[PDB]
Parts: sequence; structure tokens; C-alpha cells
Amino acid sequence: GKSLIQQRRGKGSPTFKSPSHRFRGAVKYIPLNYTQEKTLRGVVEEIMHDPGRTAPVAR
Amino acid sequence: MKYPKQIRTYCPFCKKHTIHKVERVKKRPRSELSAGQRRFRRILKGYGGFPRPKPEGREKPVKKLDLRFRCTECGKAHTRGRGFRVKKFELVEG
RNA sequence: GGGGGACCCUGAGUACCGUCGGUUGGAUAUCCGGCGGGAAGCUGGGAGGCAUCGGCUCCCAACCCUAAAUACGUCCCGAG
RNA sequence: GGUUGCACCGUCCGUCUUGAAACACGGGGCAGGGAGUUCGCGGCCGUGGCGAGGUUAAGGGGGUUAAGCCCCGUAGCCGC
RNA sequence: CAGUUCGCUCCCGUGACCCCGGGCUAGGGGUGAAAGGCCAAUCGAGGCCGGAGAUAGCUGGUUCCCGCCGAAUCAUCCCGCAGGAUGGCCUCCCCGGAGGUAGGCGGUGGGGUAGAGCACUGAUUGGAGGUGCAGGGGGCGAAAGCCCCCGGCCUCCUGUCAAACUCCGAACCCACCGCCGCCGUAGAUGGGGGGAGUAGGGUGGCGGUGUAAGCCGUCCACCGAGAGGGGAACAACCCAG
RNA sequence: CACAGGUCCCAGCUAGCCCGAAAGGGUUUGUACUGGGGCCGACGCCUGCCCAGUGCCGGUAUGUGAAGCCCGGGUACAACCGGGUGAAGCACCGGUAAACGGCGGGGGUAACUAUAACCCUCUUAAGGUAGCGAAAUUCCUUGUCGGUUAAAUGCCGACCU
RNA sequence: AGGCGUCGAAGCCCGGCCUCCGGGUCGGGUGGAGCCGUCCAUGAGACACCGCCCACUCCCCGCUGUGUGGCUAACCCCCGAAAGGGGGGACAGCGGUAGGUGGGCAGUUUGGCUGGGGCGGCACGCCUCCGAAAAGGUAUCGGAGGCGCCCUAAGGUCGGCUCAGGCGGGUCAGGAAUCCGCCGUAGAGUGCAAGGGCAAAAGCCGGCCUGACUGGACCCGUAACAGAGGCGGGUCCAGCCCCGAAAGGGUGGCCUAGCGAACCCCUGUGCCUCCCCGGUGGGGGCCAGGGAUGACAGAAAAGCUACCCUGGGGAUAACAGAGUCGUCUCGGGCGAGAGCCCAUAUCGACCCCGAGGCUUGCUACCUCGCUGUCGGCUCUUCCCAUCCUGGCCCUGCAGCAGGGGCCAAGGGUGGGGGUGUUCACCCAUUAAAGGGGAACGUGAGCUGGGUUUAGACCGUCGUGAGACAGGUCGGAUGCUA
Ligand SMILES: [Zn+2]
Repeated sequence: GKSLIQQRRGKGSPTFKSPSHRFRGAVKYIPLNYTQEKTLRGVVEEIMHDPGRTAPVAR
Repeated sequence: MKYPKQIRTYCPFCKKHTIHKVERVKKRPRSELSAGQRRFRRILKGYGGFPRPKPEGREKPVKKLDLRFRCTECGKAHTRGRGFRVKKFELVEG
């Protein structure tokens, strides 16, 4: 027979690939070396809307 | 059908009539050392479909009787005629 | 260039065994490869179409090179 | 010999089919092309050689413009 | 005009809207608001070269002339039924030597069809006679039984039958003998070898089946494979090869 | 067909699902108000019974269960024969129907001689509950009754065989 | 048949523990010379001694694996350019092997006969009777039936007897229990279908036995004529045997059914053989018996296609033609009976003889390298078995009307409702509102409502793909004569 949608999604075609260029970037913590044994201050500069995140993001 | 346990018949080894005990041949499984079984096992290995027929549920309603008559003086067993098929076979003493 | 020795050397995950796939006429007795195991090494080792024991015969792997007789014709001479 | 007149007869061609003029299939005309070939093995026959024997294959020698021609070649095969 | 166009009519026309440039997804794969839709006029698996001169028991075709002989569609087996094999039937060559038999006459044997018949088996109308025979209706009961209709069985008379009946029984056919006839030493009967084609038959009489047409066998006479003369033409009918 | 809305299933992330020969990879610059897999299809009122069958999920004391391993026999060694252990899976047990599907049949019964059954008794797992009904589903069929026409194989309303 | 004893014991007193707490043992002391059995009983005798053990159970050590808990150093995952850190951890992953699950993905099969195919059935392997036509042979989805077993006796042989049914007689006893006479050609039985054969037997009752055997030859049938693997049967030679006095008979059932290749495997039995030779384990070969293919001269085997494709077939179905007329329409013969009497004004039972080809059916003769369907519209033509119109006859014909029949085909035979409808039903008119043929007239004239592709919904059936002479919406009509 013919393929399923789930089967076709595993080949990473543009029909199924996520558009990870409209987004603001991944939100990961700073490297553990800075955070462990030391405490860092930071200032919130901007709050904006991430196209695909379901949550607002901040700088 | 009822059959005697012993009957006196011509013995090809004694060359005269002697008492013989009646026995039924008992089937045995295929010997793994035979040439046919060796060939069958050799071909079965590897990739491919089953290389031999697989008859299913093929068996006559009643089979013939494979009997052997063992002389009571020589101890040798000989065959006697061609078998006949019956579904009941009771050996009766005498 | 020949006779003696009593001392030394002669190729290892190799030969080979079990198992699996392929290949072969190779049939319990072809060859290649994978997986587990794996020697003697000159007071030595291998082969003789199932396996083993004894006799007899032949040979010395696991390193390398080697012209001529052979295949073809993008081409040439010659012939039908 | 060309054409035509009269008397009588005559429903085209190839094909499958029991049966074709067929309301069964293939048929506008002309010219060229077009369909039991080659090898291997086996059975037969027509003819010819030798004959309890027959025959050479690969190949070799002589001669030649040449692959023709001449001679050898007992491996092998069949028969006994 | 066009391997999907033209006119009128009609629907959407701020949105899941329409269109250009640059890119990505490729064949058991892509893509699909899911119609097996679309993927360069090709989609229930694209196109191009290659395997490849694929294979078919199925369709079509198969090229000069005259001479001689000349069939068959039926028995057995096959996943056999539009196809094959072994036989039967045709043709060509050879050996081997003295007989052979399609027709007829007589004889020695076999048969159970047509017809006929009831002696077996099984049916079939009525009348007479004899039987309690475990019928059944009633009269007739302390029980033991008898008095009649009716059912059955047997014999006779009377009127009818049979593919799966026969006490009988042809025409006719078959085997063998003797003879006539015919063929054969210009080599038959018979034997060995080479090559086939034939496995759909039709009409005509007979038999089983069917309302009939027809279906299935049998007879080998004619067409198939056959001219000429006729029945108006006609496959089969008549004369005639 | 899609759609918004409803509900069900898998997954705590080295996950779940998927493409590949492998290496690697899509969902993923993602993290349960998320990613993936089914069905129904705005909205209003509702969604009854059944787990025996098939499917799936959990358990598995016990039976079976391949190789390997162990023991006895055999072979101056093997091939070979008989037993013990033996995972998954089956057998067994339990949940599960907005999972696939199923939701009949008889014996009957009350103010006639009226039909039907409030109600009892067997039958398989249980016997179709609210609704709707000659329906785009009804063979008899142009069912029967009423409206529409002078005339109705039509359309509409009703009965439920 | 005796054993121990200063090579130290009873008989009392404490304690741990196994435990059927039966009751056996054990560390300590008072203890200072004796205690069991040989005896008997017990299916089997000694806690008299000496042996290897039998079943449950404990433990010291070496090895072996299974499970649990922990550790880091292999291996993996994370941050980081790296150095280095964190998380997991002998799990995972990877490589080899073994079992299961597995339409996710492939290659295939899913037979034939058939008055077309499908369902049905088996005429698909055998036996008897008829078909069958008096030698042999002879087919159909021809007619009436059986077989796929059973029997150590229902087999071999020897002797003796004669059956079914009936009549007469006899206690219980009756139709039927067991008995005595007569008749009795088989009307009984012979294992089972049918046919054939059987009377001092092939039947019933008994005695003995296992020829239902081994090694072979030839011949007939399946399968005539006329080819055959396999199979069945018949006539014999030899060996060893059974019955019988003897002749004679016995190679299964009185004859005709009851069954099956290659390869492979099992069993018996003696031999030959395995690569230079010999021994051993094992294998190979010859002969005999056995395991089966019922589609029965022998594949291992499920479906849909309406998305379908290819090669063919009029060897074969649907529409139309052709043959036939069971059926259909129409007509006739007799006259029971009904008609107040009167068969025939009218009807015409039961039965019998016909016409047409206007309904349906049957056959498979022409047409599958295409002869385009039903209905409707348009238009032409023909038959009479005459609906109206013209002319008549009988009447249970007073008139007006009716019923039946005859001659007659020039003319007419219309309009509407539901339904695709032909048809049938209904409405208002009318003289009447007749039936039929022409490729069921007429699509190189038209329309396309139904039938009959490709899309979709409902009911039922199927596990599913899917199907329905069950409904429903949509769905193309080519032309220069
Ligand atoms: Zn003996």
C-alpha cells in the first residue's frame, strides 16, 4: 500500500519540518559553571511574543 | 478381528513347520543419520521457502497390518504374505 | 669444494574445531566470510573424499616476484 | 490478334469453420522487401572407403602469392 | 479557433483569497480539506534506455509446376476439456517365401432382442367356492364363549400388463470347419524401419432422453475432401464418381 | 471531504510515534495549557443493557516451551539416543465497549365470543431504553386513514404489521 | 549367637535439641559389677557386634551458576573550543545465535465436469441390474441401487443331517415357548447391494487344522478390436504342511466391490560396498512387509474488482433474428348440467382435435477485429381474430334497449392525473375512445426520464477487501452522402 502521515513525517520533508527561523531561539540556562558557587544579577530588558512557544519570552 | 498369539507355519530358516509368535511392527521416528534426513536438514538451512511438500490431514481410515512371525526355535522373525487392513486387532492366547 | 657434531633457526588469534549465511558437482567428503574457542613449533607439523586408531606413501602452510605459449581490436597490411 | 454481337452456362479472392456470395474476418491501385536458418546431441535412410578392425582431434613437417595442395600425428572414441 | 475552446446564464470577489521570482519533497516513492486525486497531453504504481528477439496451449501470415497414393475428429491417461501422449486410420522403403478371405453354399456351436405368454417376480376388474385367520364393526357375555356384515389368505372363472419378469422365441449376428468365388510367386497374408496429419464433425436410418426443436450414441451410405446431368435455386435427395 | 466543538489512547524527554543498510535523523530553537495516534462533526436535550466471541492491557503460582548448560548411555573422540533447568509466547486468571461488534426466541395471563400484555417462567453474555418510523432504510406496496386535484404509483400529517 | 564391661553398666537426679511429646539419643554427678538376646512372636529379627547405604534434614571447605543489595575502572549521556567537571553503569548499546509475534512488506495458489457461467450435484475411484440394438463394443448432470468394511472364523478339510411356509394332534401353552406325524424343487440360508451358482451341498450341526505359507513360470482383465505403469484374477512346478480309509481338496471368504506411483522413511533378513591398506563406530546398496495422495494414473494452496488490463471466442450467456409452441391469444367436436316444460336465446362441467407466432419459456443455428438499450416525440405503411361508422341473421327480440353470430379493413379510434414507464388504475367528453406486424418500425431524426461504468448515502450480508434482478442524488449521444 501507500505511506501514512506519521511514516512520511519521519523523512524530514519541508511539509513536516518545523520552521525554526521565525522563532526567537531556544531558552536554555547559562552554563552551570557561572551559576554554581556564584550568584549573578540580571536585568530584564524586553518581553516579547515567541511565534511557536505557547509562552512569552524575555531578554 | 481376533488373531492367534501363536501359529505353526513353515519357517524359511528351519525349513519346516514350527511355532511362531505374532508381533506387530512398531513405528520409529526418522533416523537423523540417514542420507535422506541428512539431505533434508542440509537443504532446509538458509533463506528460501519450504523445499518439500507438507501434506495435511492425509491418512487412510484404516491402515494395513504389519506383522512379523518369530520362530520359537531359531528366534528369527520373518514376514508372511501381504497385510490386510482392519481397525480392530485383538491377539487371543493360543 | 667436501666430510662430522653433542648446539641454534625454520612465518599465530595462524592451522584447526563448533556454529550461522553464501557459493560449489563436492555428495556426513568444495571454497569464502561472521561469531565463540584455539595449538605443536624440529625430541616438530600437514594431506591421502564420514570420524577415529595403527601401518604405508607424499609433502613443509600461515611472506614476496616471475618472461613464452593465452584473451580483445578503438587501429593498420592482406583476403573473400 | 483488338473490340464487340448472339445462344447457353457462371453469385469474386485468401481464411477459421460441420457449413462462405454471405448482413463472418482480411481485401483503392502499382513497384521493391518479406517469413523451416545455425550449432550440439540422438534415431533412420541414399551412396562411397576400409573391414575384425575403422577413424583421427590438438598439433608437427614439406611446398606455395595464399588459409588451397602433400605427408606424418594412436591421445581419444566406437566395435571385438 | 481549440488532443477541453466559444457565447448566454451562474458562483466567490478582505480572505482557509488570487498571482509572479528564488528553493525543497522522486516512483512502491513524493504529495493529497481523501476524488485512487496530482506528480510535464502518461498514474490502482511516471518517463527513458537495458534484461529483451520475455512468454502464451490464444489471433494473423507462410512465396514455382506437373505426376502417384491418400485420411481423421475416437478408445485410454493427463489441474485434462481451445492443449498434449499411447493406440486406431494415411504415405514411402525394405526383408520373407505359399498362402489369404470382404461375398456365397452346407455343417458344428453360442445368443435371449422383436414378437408372444403368465410357468418365477411384481402388477390388475368383477363373480363363485373354502378358510378364524392374532383383522375391524356389531348382536353376545361372569367370562367360558358363540350369531351376522366386513378385512385378509387359498382355488377356479372372467377382463387386462412389464426397460430393470420369462415356461417359450425369430429375423439376424458372431467363432470354427469343407467347398465355390476372388486376390497372390509381376511376391499377397504377415514382419521391421522413416514421415505424418487427425482429439470441434454434418446430413441420412436406428436406439435412450426431451412437448418439440434439440442433446447423447449407434449404422458408414453422401458432404467434409467430389466434378458433371436434374429436383426453380439447395451440402446431405436422384443419376453419376 | 474539510471545519470549529466533543470525547478516547500513548508519552516525564536517553520519553511516545516515525524514516533508514548503518551512521545519523523528523516531531525538536519543542516539554503535559505539550508532541503523536483514532473516531464523531456548529448549536439545544441526551448517549440505555451486554466483557461470552475478537482485539488490546495487567498478573502469571502452575502446564507446555528453542538454543545454551547439566546428568546418564553410546562413541579408545564425535556424530547419536533419554532425562533436568529453561525466557518470550500460548494455556489460565482479571480490567476494558465515545475498543470491533451484539442488544433474539419461545410458554403464557385482566370485567366478552374483542386484539394486545401491567405481570410471571425458560432461553444465550443481554435481550433495543429515550427517541424516531412505509424513512435516501419497508419486499408485500400504489400499506391503511386525512389534506392537496374533476381525476394523485406524487408531496404533506397520522397508525405501527 | 553371641557382645561389651577398672580397653568401666544398670537405677535414680538435672540440662540443650530433633521429634508420629511413639519415645530414641546426648554434656555433668551420686553410682562400684553387671546388661541385652539364643528363646519366641513378626510376610521379613535383633536397639548383640561388624558393612555400604535407603528417604528428610544441618553444617566446615573448593567449585559452579541463579537472584538480590552495593562500588567504579570498561561503556553511554550532558555542559564546555578544549583541559577538566556532572549523571547513569557492567544495565544499556553493539556483534553472533535461538524461539515467538508479525498483511507493515513480498512471491504465489485459490482444480475440473457443467444443455453459457455461478449455487447445487459429482456423472472426479470401484461393483450388480436395465439403456445395450439375442457375438463383442457402445455415450449423456441417462434410469434403480450399493462399496471405502467384516470374519482365527463367516478360512481348509472329513463325516452326518436337510430348509421356509403350511395341515392334523397334544398340560399349563394363548396367533407366538417345547413336542409327535404328513405335505413341502427350495417359495429358506449362503456376513453385507444386486445378479449368477448351490439339496446325500456351497445351507444347518460337529471332529481336526492354519494352503490367509516360502522360491518361481506362464496367461487373461482393468485397457475387446488395439498401445500401459499400478492393480485384481486364472493354470501350474518345487519346498514344508492340514484334513481323509482313499480318491481328492487346500496359494483366504461360492464368482463378480471393500482401494493407490516416484522420492523419502520404519521393520525383517542374509549378503555386497565406503576413494593407499587394515580394525572399530556409522553410512550406502540388493530382496521382502508397512506409512498416501477420495481431484482416487497421485500440486503442499483463500478471496474482491463497479479503478480494472491483455489474448481470444458467436466453440458460450443477455437484446434482436431463426427452429419449437410446453405456456400465451383464438377456434372446434360430444353434450352432463343450468335455464318455470326446453341441451343448444344464453352458459357448456369432464374429455378430445386444431390455428397464430401478437406473452413467457426452451434450443444454441447466424452475429462478440462492436448490427448502439426501454419509454416518449415525429413520420410512413400493412393484417383482421371488427371498438364506432355501412348491411344483415337468431333471441328467454312489445318499444327504447340488451345477448349471440355473419358480410365488410373506405373512414375514425381523441384530451387529461399520479408513475420513466409499456401496461394497468382513475377523470370529463365521445359514434367509438379495438387489438396487433414493420430488426419488440423509426437515435448517420430527435429527447435522455429508467437500465448499465467511473463519485456518494442508507438497510442487510461478510472478520475484511466488498456485494445486493434493495432503495436514493449526480453522471457525454461523434458525420463534408
Ligand atoms: Zn526357526
